[PDB]
Amino acid sequence: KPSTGLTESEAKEFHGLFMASMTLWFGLVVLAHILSWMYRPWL
Amino acid sequence: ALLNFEKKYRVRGGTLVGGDLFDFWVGPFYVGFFGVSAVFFATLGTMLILFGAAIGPTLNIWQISIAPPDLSVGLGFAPIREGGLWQVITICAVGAFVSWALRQVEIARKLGMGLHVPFAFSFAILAYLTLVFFRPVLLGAWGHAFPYGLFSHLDWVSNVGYQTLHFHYNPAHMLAISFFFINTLALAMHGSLILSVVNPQKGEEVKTAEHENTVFRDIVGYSIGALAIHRLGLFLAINAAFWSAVCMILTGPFWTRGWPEWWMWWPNLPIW
Amino acid sequence: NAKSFDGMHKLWMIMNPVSTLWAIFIFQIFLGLLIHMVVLSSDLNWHDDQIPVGYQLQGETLPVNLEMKAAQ
Amino acid sequence: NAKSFDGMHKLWMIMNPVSTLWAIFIFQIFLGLLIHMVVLSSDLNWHDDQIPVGYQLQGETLPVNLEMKAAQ
Amino acid sequence: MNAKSFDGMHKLWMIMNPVSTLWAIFIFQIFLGLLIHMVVLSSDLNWHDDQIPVGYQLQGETLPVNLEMKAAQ
Amino acid sequence: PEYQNIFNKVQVREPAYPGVELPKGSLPRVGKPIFSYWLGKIGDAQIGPLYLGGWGIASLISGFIALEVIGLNMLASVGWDPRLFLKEFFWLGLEPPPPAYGLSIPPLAEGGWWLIAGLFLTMSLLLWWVRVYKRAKDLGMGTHLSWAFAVAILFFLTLGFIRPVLMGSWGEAPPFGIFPHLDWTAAISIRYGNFYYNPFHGLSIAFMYGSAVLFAMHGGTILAVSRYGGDREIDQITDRGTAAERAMLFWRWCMGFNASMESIHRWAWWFAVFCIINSILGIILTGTVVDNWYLWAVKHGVAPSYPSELTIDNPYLT
Amino acid sequence: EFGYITQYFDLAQVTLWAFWLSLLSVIFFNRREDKREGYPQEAVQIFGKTILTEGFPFMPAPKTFKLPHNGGDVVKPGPERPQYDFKLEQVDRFAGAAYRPVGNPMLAGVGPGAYAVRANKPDLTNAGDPRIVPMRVAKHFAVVDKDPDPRGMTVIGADGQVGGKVTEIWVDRAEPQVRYLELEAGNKKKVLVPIALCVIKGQKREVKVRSINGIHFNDVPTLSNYDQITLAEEDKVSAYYGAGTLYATPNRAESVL
Amino acid sequence: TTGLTEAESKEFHGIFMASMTLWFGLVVLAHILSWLYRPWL
Amino acid sequence: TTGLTEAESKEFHGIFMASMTLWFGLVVLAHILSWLYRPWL
Amino acid sequence: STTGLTEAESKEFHGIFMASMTLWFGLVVLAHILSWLYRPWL
Amino acid sequence: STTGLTEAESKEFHGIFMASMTLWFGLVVLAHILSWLYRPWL
Amino acid sequence: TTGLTEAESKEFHGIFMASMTLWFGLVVLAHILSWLYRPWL
Ligand code: BCL
Ligand code: BCL
Ligand code: BCL
Ligand code: BCL
Ligand code: BCL
Ligand code: BCL
Ligand SMILES: CC(C)=CCC/C(C)=C\CC/C(C)=C/CC/C(C)=C\CC/C(C)=C/CC/C(C)=C/CC/C(C)=C/CC/C(C)=C/CC1=C(C)C(=O)c2ccccc2C1=O
Ligand SMILES: COC(C)(C)CCC/C(C)=C/C=C/C(C)=C/C=C/C(C)=C/C=C/C=C(C)/C=C/C=C(C)/C=C/C=C(\C)CCCC(C)(C)OC
Ligand SMILES: COC(C)(C)CCC/C(C)=C/C=C/C(C)=C/C=C/C(C)=C/C=C\C=C(C)\C=C\C=C(C)\C=C\C=C(/C)CCCC(C)(C)OC
Ligand SMILES: [Ca+2]
Repeated sequence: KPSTGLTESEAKEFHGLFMASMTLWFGLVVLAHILSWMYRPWL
Repeated sequence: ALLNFEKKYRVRGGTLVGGDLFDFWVGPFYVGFFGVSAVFFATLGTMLILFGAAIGPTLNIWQISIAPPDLSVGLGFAPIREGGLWQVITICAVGAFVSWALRQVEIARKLGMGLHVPFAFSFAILAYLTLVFFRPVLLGAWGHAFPYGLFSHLDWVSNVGYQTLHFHYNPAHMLAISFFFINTLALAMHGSLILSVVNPQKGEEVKTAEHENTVFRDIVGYSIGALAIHRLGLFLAINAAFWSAVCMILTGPFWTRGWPEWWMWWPNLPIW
Repeated sequence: NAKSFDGMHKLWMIMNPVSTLWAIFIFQIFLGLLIHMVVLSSDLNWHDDQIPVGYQLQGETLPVNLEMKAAQ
Repeated sequence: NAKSFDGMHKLWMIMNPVSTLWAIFIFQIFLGLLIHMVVLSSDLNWHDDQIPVGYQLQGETLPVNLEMKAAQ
Repeated sequence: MNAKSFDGMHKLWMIMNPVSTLWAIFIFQIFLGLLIHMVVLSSDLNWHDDQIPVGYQLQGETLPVNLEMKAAQ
Repeated sequence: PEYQNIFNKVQVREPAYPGVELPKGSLPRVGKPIFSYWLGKIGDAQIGPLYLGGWGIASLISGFIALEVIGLNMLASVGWDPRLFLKEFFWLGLEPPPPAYGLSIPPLAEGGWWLIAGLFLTMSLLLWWVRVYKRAKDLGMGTHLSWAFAVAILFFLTLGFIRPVLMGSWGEAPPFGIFPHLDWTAAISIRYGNFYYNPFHGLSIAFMYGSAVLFAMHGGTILAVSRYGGDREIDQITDRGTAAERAMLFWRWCMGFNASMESIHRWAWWFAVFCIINSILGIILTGTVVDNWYLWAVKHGVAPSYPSELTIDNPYLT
Repeated sequence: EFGYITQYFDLAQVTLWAFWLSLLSVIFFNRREDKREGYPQEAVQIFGKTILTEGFPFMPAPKTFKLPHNGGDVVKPGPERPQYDFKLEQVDRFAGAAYRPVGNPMLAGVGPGAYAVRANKPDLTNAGDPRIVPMRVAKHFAVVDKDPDPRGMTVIGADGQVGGKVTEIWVDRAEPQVRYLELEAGNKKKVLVPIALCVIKGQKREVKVRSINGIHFNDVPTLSNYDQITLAEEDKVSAYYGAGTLYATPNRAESVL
Repeated sequence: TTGLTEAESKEFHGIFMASMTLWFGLVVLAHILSWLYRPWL
Repeated sequence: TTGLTEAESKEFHGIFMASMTLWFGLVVLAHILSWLYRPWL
Repeated sequence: STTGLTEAESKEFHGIFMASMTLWFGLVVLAHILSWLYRPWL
Repeated sequence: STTGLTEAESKEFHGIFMASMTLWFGLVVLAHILSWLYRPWL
Repeated sequence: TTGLTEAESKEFHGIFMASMTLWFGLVVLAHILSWLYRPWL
């Protein structure tokens, strides 16, 4: 059976920070697209 | 991931440039100085091919084309949109190919073996350099080399061939084709023989070296041997590459008529 | 027809979950790229259709560019 | 006979279940791609038929694009 | 005899492997299915391009909206 | 430098080896084995003995009848002069029937000798097939060499018998010469619009290039670990030593994946056979299904489109 | 009309698809045959734990080789014999770092000096006799004149020093050819050297062995019985000579430029 | 030769014949529909 | 031959048949929609 | 078991797998409704 | 005994082989009668 | 393992963030100059 050696506490910690980082990245993406739509609308 | 037996062979040393700074693995790959170089140049070349497709008329995979300069540029430097992009990419390509060969040399030194594979790769590299460097220099212009595009380098091959009316009668071309054909035949026979000896008729034991010799002596009357067929293989492939390079360095620089007219030296010998 | 899919979870006793996850993710990305490229190569293409306006043509007819092309 | 197929469940005592499952899934995906490509190459094609409207043609005849192309 | 002559037929599976035979039959049937469909599609009996019950590309070329756009050009 | 293992520096002789014992009921082997010093510099020095049974004699009668016919017609084409034969040898040939004769049997000096030579060469190759099969099977080995040989025979019969019959003319087949068969190659490309736009031709070229690549790679790798006993592949397969381990680490580190000492031979087998399979598929469709490969490639979105700048007037339209 | 089109779908198209699918499927089967040696592989995890992984596609089901002369069955993929006892220190603290040998590098069995653990039986001929044997046990062999007989020559060792003298030739009866040279070393032991690591000069009457140094010929592994060699011993001997390509001189593992 | 006894062979044969009959029935039905839609002879 | 007992085979068969029936149901539904939109015969 | 998972672990994995797949398909449906509103293709 | 079959086993096999071949040839004849009725070729 | 303890990681992180911030500052300055010289949007 495949395991990673992380306990459940370590996995919870990693998950917290992973989700925060992904949310911040997607926020920046949305902002870039709002600027691009204001400048050069494509649809 | 490592194989069952891999860990005891992953030691340090054996390098050419760099030293202990680039001596690591990333996954299964070994990196080194030349690994960094190769990936750098491959990435840059690929991205420039893609950009040259972006400024063209289509992004269809079959119809992309980046062309060399005109013949009036000579051996100079062409504008970016009319040939200079081709020159930058053809510098990246050389960098990547040579890096590949030297990385191979580092790996073989670490594992304790001979340098036969990078040496055989050198002849492919030599054929490429003949087509992009040596022949253009002898004829006096970069615009004698081929464009980068599937389907578009084939138009080059076709028209260059018909610049001599019938390119089949080129002598070094005949010799190279002979080697190519014989190489495919030999590879089929070698593959078949080893498979046949370790996968015998149902309910039999694995056969031996005596069986390998006997079968070909029965069919044909001569058997070359288990170590000499590997030699014969290296030989046929290298010779194919070599005579291709010769046949292209002959066409244009040393012969400008039709290729059938060269052969005329034979029936004009004063001995029949 | 209410109890016929009961033991379905025992799928994971013969298929490795991690391998399956990786396979699914890779297949989905490949299919995403493929369908986008198939639709971009048809009449439904949305980057080159010049809607809501053509931008290269818009740049060719700016008054400054027109006046510079005139004096030539 | 209606009761001809009673031992049928014993099929999985001679045929491997996991390999068969994988084979079925892969074959179905390959067949899906193939039939979609065969129908797209015929008169029944639904991406390029310009129904319910042609969009490239629609973009070429917008009044703004027409007025810009006239100024040239 | 003409009715009792196929009695020992079930012993066929004592000399032919059943699993190999099943797989061979299935694979052959799939190959033949693909082949016959392709052979019939390449004849006058073709049913995808016969434009029955209607031609759809031709139907798209003569829609009033497409015709009115092509007239303005 | 270090010894490269390309030539044998020291040679040794023992009495000749007659061969593994055959099943009872077999014919003896013919010939007394001789040794070649020059062949021994690069490989095995023994020549012979040879096995001639029922199928390998019928073959060799067929083949030599065919060769006599081909040679004599080439010689009649210069007026029986052997001096001219040697002088113009690469330009001579035996030519197929004129295409207007269709599939009938033409008179002997207008294509019938071509037909005779083709029939006898065919029979020769099928008898040789049976010989190769039986020779490998009587020693108890797998018959993998017969499968590849069958593929090659099929390509010889496709261009030559099957395609000419499907077209309706024997005059669509190659002649027996050197420059004549090169001319046939060029002409069939010119007539059916550019073989570079035939996709099966592109795929077989992919696999011919790949055969050369793969066999350079394999020949190199086994000569490079022959210091650890790597040239003895059967033992490295049934008891993996350090030669196989180093051989597979080299490729794993270099390009990220590897084969084993037995699997690389399956890659070889397939790369040599797909070349010819695509050869058959590309020739069998030319003329019978597709009439212009360039127009086909244009219809399916494959050919590039150079800029024009000019207008040329087709004088048949004027 | 030069490029008129009648119908888009044709046979060449379908056949090309069929080929794309027939390739793409021999790749599958060959890649599965590739994994009968060395698998399952060992993946190192985030904090050092190692698991066995198997790749894509998965490993095949085991097949059996039946060896001749009651040489046993070999199942593949199957079990493995245990590694011996190599000692190694990692150089940098990450899974992809390299390793250094701990003791004397020549006598450590790591790096180019590693070897495999094979059977302790000799390789056999088709008749049941041992395959690699000295030329006094095989009484029918002879060196072809026209070729330098190496018996008697000296074994200069890559730094100019003398290693010993050649006293025997070891031949291969299944395919007649030379495989090993036997020599008496400086401390009067009998050691072997593979013929593919020897440059033989007939006129100088020397054998140059570029791999190891002259004093290094005293520590080459020895054989049990000198009338035959086993698979294990072949591996040990060859590996010792291969360790010298990187460990003989302290400057050999040290970046040319 | 296959390791099956005579009882196992009888069992396999029963189910094999039933399955083949059902398959051929479906084939006949497909052809009747095709003849009704697009007769070819 | 496959290591499955008769109970395990019965279990697998149950779920296999259920899944295949559901899949064919979805196929039929797709074809009814396609016939309503673009009839091909 | 040939995956090493017990029956409890399999039940757990199955629960979360089905939830995730349902959410993914929901997002796909939403994307297609938007595309139909913008550029209908049938 | 070259094939390992005794004489009884050979008799059995021969019985069923001949029956099967006869049935096959019967079906062939029937197919040709139908074809002659539909599209005579001589 | 990467072998770094928590103190070494803290140290590395400090210097890494400082360096990245300085680099991005220089990038912003280059773009302001380029916009002043040759505006592209
Ligand atoms: C007409 C279209 C617009 C345009 C529309 C968009 C849209 C829409 C987007 C971008 C996005 C990007 N564009 Mg832009 N863009 C245009 C022209 C440019 C030009 C140019 C030479 O013309 C350049 C060089 C760029 C460059 C970029 C990148 C900064 C960014 C993608 C980075 C990435 O792939 O992260 C991959 C890297 C990671 C995931 C790394 C993870 C964390 C690492 C360590 C830090 C990375 C720093 C990151 C690059 C910048 C984040 C902001 C920082 C606070 C400074 N654009 C034109 C004008 N561009 C994307 C974006 O904004 O990202 C938010 C995006 O969605
Ligand atoms: C009308 C045209 C003429 C014709 C005109 C030409 C012309 C013109 C040429 C040939 C050349 C060749 N022709 Mg010709 N040829 C014709 C008919 C034939 C026929 C035939 C059956 O009719 C055959 C069998 C051949 C066979 C051949 C070979 C002898 C030779 C090509 C091999 C080669 O160049 O290797 C050499 C190998 C290379 C150049 C490869 C370079 C490899 C590089 C270093 C590595 C690249 C790696 C890559 C970027 C990495 C991708 C990585 C991904 C991760 C996978 N020709 C017709 C008559 N022919 C070519 C030649 O001889 O050039 C030297 C050549 O230029
Ligand atoms: C005319 C047609 C429309 C169009 C019609 C559609 C339709 C229809 C669909 C998409 C879908 C997608 N489109 Mg779109 N799309 C258009 C133009 C674009 C353009 C562009 C440059 O023009 C881009 C870059 C995209 C990109 C995308 C991706 C976000 C998405 C495919 C995801 C994927 O492959 O997951 C594959 C990878 C995995 C499954 C791995 C696992 C994913 C993990 C769990 C997380 C990834 C999150 C993912 C990126 C979604 C983010 C959602 C969050 C809630 C923010 N489209 C035009 C305008 N597009 C698909 C979609 O929306 O999926 C929901 C979809 O069905
Ligand atoms: C003018 C020509 C007609 C046409 C005339 C015929 C005729 C006549 C026949 C078919 C048959 C088939 N046709 Mg049709 N067919 C047409 C157009 C199509 C189109 C299309 C894209 O246009 C498709 C996708 C199909 C597809 C099919 C397959 C369902 C079937 C081939 C089965 C097979 O190969 O099994 C081979 C594989 C095996 C035997 C492996 C084991 C199969 C197992 C038992 C399960 C498979 C499921 C099975 C295919 C269907 C059962 C579904 C029911 C719910 C039981 N046809 C046109 C309209 N078609 C054949 C058929 O129906 O068989 C009964 C058949 O006789
Ligand atoms: C005129 C032609 C019609 C059309 C006529 C048909 C017909 C008829 C059929 C399809 C079917 C399919 N079509 Mg459609 N289809 C059209 C245009 C499209 C377009 C597009 C870009 O235009 C796409 C992307 C699709 C995509 C699809 C797939 C969803 C599906 C084939 C699935 C498969 O290969 O399973 C093979 C893979 C497996 C078996 C692996 C296991 C699958 C597991 C269980 C999960 C997968 C989810 C499954 C694909 C969808 C069901 C999920 C539901 C939301 C509950 N169609 C046009 C409009 N299409 C087939 C279908 O609906 O299947 C039921 C089908 O019979
Ligand atoms: C004008 C010409 C006629 C025509 C004239 C003939 C004539 C004459 C004959 C055939 C025969 C056959 N024809 Mg017809 N046939 C025509 C058009 C077709 C078309 C089509 C797409 O147009 C197809 C698909 C077929 C297909 C067939 C096969 C069923 C059969 C070949 C069997 C075989 O190859 O044995 C190869 C395999 C074996 C021998 C294996 C041995 C038997 C094994 C155990 C199982 C086989 C089952 C068998 C195929 C089916 C019979 C079962 C019955 C339902 C009882 N014909 C046209 C209309 N055809 C032959 C035949 O019917 O045989 C009796 C035959 O003599
Ligand atoms: C590009 C990119 C985005 C990079 C990001 C990734 C980063 C950051 C770094 C990664 C690190 C590095 C340095 C990676 C470099 C690698 C990269 C990226 C690309 C290279 C991959 C590459 C060139 C692959 C080409 C593979 C192909 C097409 C091979 C052709 C030949 C072929 C089909 C061979 C199959 C048969 C095989 C496996 C032969 C090998 C083989 C042979 C020949 C034997 O003789 C032998 C004898 C005994 C035992 C084993 C063997 C054996 O395995
Ligand atoms: C022991 O306990 C355990 C652990 C085993 C318990 C486990 C049980 C579990 C979890 C079981 C789960 C089982 C599952 C999920 C089963 C799913 C089964 C399915 C979905 C089966 C589907 C079968 C579908 C088939 C076989 C369709 C075949 C179609 C064919 C052969 C059609 C071919 C069409 C052709 C040839 C024509 C081509 C048309 C054209 C025009 C392209 O031709 C050229
Ligand atoms: C002077 O010389 C003497 C007489 C002393 C002998 C010396 C022999 C010499 C020097 C020979 C030189 C030979 C050379 C150079 C030969 C060159 C050969 C080449 C390169 C040939 C290349 C291609 C030819 C091919 C592919 C031919 C294919 C033909 C086929 C497949 C024929 C099929 C015909 C059949 C199966 C027959 C059907 C007939 C029938 C009766 C059924 O029709 C109804
Ligand atoms: Ca539409």
